[PDB]
Amino acid sequence: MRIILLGAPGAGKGTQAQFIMEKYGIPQISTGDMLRAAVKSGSELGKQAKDIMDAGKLVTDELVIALVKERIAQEDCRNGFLLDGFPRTIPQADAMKEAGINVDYVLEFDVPDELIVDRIVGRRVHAPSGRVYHVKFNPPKVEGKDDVTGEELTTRKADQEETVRKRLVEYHQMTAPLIGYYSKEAEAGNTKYAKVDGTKPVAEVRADLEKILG
Amino acid sequence: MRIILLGAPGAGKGTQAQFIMEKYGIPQISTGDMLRAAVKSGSELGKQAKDIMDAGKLVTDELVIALVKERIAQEDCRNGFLLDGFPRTIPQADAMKEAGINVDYVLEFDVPDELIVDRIVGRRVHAPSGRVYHVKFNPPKVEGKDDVTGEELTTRKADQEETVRKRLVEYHQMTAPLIGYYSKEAEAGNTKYAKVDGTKPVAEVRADLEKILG
Ligand SMILES: Nc1ncnc2c1ncn2[C@@H]1O[C@H](COP(=O)(O)OP(=O)(O)OP(=O)(O)OP(=O)(O)OP(=O)(O)OC[C@H]2O[C@@H](n3cnc4c(N)ncnc43)[C@H](O)[C@@H]2O)[C@@H](O)[C@H]1O
Ligand SMILES: Nc1ncnc2c1ncn2[C@@H]1O[C@H](COP(=O)(O)OP(=O)(O)OP(=O)(O)OP(=O)(O)OP(=O)(O)OC[C@H]2O[C@@H](n3cnc4c(N)ncnc43)[C@H](O)[C@@H]2O)[C@@H](O)[C@H]1O
Repeated sequence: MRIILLGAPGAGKGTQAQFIMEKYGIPQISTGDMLRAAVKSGSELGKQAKDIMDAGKLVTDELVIALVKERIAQEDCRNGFLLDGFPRTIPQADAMKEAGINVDYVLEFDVPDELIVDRIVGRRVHAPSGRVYHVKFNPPKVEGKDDVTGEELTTRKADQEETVRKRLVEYHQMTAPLIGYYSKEAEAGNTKYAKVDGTKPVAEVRADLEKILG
Repeated sequence: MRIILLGAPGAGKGTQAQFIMEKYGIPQISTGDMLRAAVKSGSELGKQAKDIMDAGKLVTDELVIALVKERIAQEDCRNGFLLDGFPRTIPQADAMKEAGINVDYVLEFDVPDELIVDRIVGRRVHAPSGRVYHVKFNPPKVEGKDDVTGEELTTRKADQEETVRKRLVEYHQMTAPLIGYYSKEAEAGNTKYAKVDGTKPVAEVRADLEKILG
């Protein structure tokens, strides 16, 4: 099973990735988690990407395409994978298509910009694992603490409203066109395409996704 | 309590780290000590680090970050730790930030560049214990002998006028920028920052630090 999750930065796609990963027994390929992992490790890519990410701008297509192509070629992706935050540009999508990679499902999460800005104020993360919570819509079982390690949660410096708005500008200009890209691919018989209302509660979005994927 | 010690080569951070460990009950995390321990074991890391350290050069960010991650995951760091010689580059500091590793205090040891070659050239060590002396400024009770074991003191290969001068240059370009980095973090309320006069006698510097740490 191969799946692409499409949606605005902050729409909640990553929260639903765990449910999908367990359903098909497939790994999550999140370019955001992978770039943040490079920064935490002190890799050369981490050194190159940090300033770009802090500016709320997209990392160069060539760097991300090479990172994803290497990740997909690994053993744990041979029986399927979930792309979460990739592709984010028409060149990233064309790179995968030209390489001969088709997916089974493209799932779009629709959430308006102002709801995202309001929502990200409450985003709290376990930086080491990438586990994400929301103080109100998806709270940790213990306030301020990770459910698995019990370690203090953090607020990403990149979640300042100004940087949230810069990411949403990049999204509408460079990423929103992938809705038409994959709707066309679905009409060509190269994938299935479905859209969910990401404004609903986490449990309701999960059930909608369960009905689409059966 | 979590503390970072910043300072020019030979400023006396390691000397003061021992008193902060004994007094506040938190472990000293010395990247230099951990690398030298790899050399003493004959590990692959020790094999790759020995000549870099002996030339007075910095070991790769990725390697030191991994060493620190493994050490601070141990249970003896639950209630705090002292980072002595880490971070030493902006990528190491950004790695800590991305991983949500907050600190309570950043202490900068201020010593003029003119005093560095003399501070390092006179350094003598008792490797098995970590005891450090200076032939003139902090001498052993018996010339050339460890005060507790009577074992001969040794001189690190990097503690020579040639290397030390090359260290102060790499220091200006790669490590000195952490002063502004943590001064900016402290101005944002993320840590307390304090400058120490490192030219004062060992006992006076120790007093200045006890006043800051409480
Ligand atoms: N392909 C690429 N090409 C180039 N550069 C790239 C790239 N990929 C990454 N980059 C670079 O990396 C940077 C960072 O990447 P970035 O775009 O920030 O990636 P990310 O942080 O992994 O993804 P999102 O922020 O979109 O997360 P999400 O909203 O899908 O899910 P979340 O669980 O957080 O959910 C959000 C919040 O909402 C909450 N929530 C979730 N579901 C619901 C719900 N149903 N109702 C209410 N709240 C909900 C959550 O708890 C949470 O608090 C980019 O800016 C760029 O520089
Ligand atoms: N994060 C990292 N990233 C990459 N590579 C890394 C790394 N961490 C380590 N490495 C690698 O490992 C190597 C070894 O690192 P490390 O073991 O820390 O050695 P170093 O860098 O040469 O030592 P410092 O410059 O930190 O000296 P200090 O400030 O601790 O002074 P000291 O207390 O000794 O005192 C100096 C002398 O002055 C004397 N003295 C001390 N205080 C006083 C005082 N107040 N008055 C007079 N004399 C004093 C002492 O007795 C002594 O003789 C590095 O060079 C690098 O290759």
